[PDB]
Amino acid sequence: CPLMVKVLDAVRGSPAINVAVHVFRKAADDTWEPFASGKTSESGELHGLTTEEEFVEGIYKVEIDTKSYWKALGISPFHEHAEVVFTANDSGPRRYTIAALLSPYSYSTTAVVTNP
Amino acid sequence: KCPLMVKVLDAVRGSPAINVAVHVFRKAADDTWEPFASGKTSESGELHGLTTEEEFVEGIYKVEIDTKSYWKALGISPFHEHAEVVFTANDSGPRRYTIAALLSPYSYSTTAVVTNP
Ligand SMILES: COc1ccccc1CO/N=C/c1ccc(C(=O)O)cc1
Ligand SMILES: COc1ccccc1CO/N=C\c1ccc(C(=O)O)cc1
Repeated sequence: CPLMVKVLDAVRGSPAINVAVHVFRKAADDTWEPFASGKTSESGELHGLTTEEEFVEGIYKVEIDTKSYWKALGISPFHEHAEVVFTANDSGPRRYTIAALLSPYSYSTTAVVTNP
Repeated sequence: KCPLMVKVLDAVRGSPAINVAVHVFRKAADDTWEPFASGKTSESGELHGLTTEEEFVEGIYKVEIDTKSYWKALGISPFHEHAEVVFTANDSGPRRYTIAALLSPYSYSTTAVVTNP
């Protein structure tokens, strides 16, 4: 599993459950092509997005649909979504975890890039 | 100018992030991202004067902060291409917006401070 997404809720102190996540890969004409998607689990995680074979070097965007998460909770949000855009690089470690910490008017994201 | 301000900080050096390029886009009727304004952060890490209250109408706006180029100029190969901030503005009338971003090579944070003039 070369790409995992983990989402936490800074208001409730919990995993962010049932958050839609869409991954795109940038195409040669500079548009964003759909690549993978899912909803976070009860642990706030989304696994199984891609395989080592398909996750080749390139520019990827992970959109986390934060507005619909906050709206379901009755909390006014600022952002439409959180976007995380990065280049995948074969010279580095083999596993990418995109972690995001969500608040109604703020988010933080970090990448944890590791080698099993 | 006051309707839209961007402030960028460097969490490695404990300093403003100076000379950072910022591009603002606005979603058009055809759902594409139309250029709206751009600039660079000052020596205080701040970018003022991007727009006016008249020009900054209701819409969906995207503030791209070109963090990758900032880090490369300091010798660091960072994770992210940019920090993007996408939001609906002025849906309940004009507001002032400060978009603050705190940068590290493999992480960023962003917060919005929204005031009613
Ligand atoms: C301040 O932390 C930030 C800031 C920005 C983005 C992410 C984080 C935290 O990442 N969390 C990781 C994590 C993993 C498992 C559990 C668990 O076992 O419940 C809890 C937490
Ligand atoms: C933990 O703080 C975060 C987290 C995310 C994004 C921004 C910040 C800080 O910016 N906020 C306020 C601020 C204002 C002026 C200065 C100054 O130039 O002295 C420094 C800080």
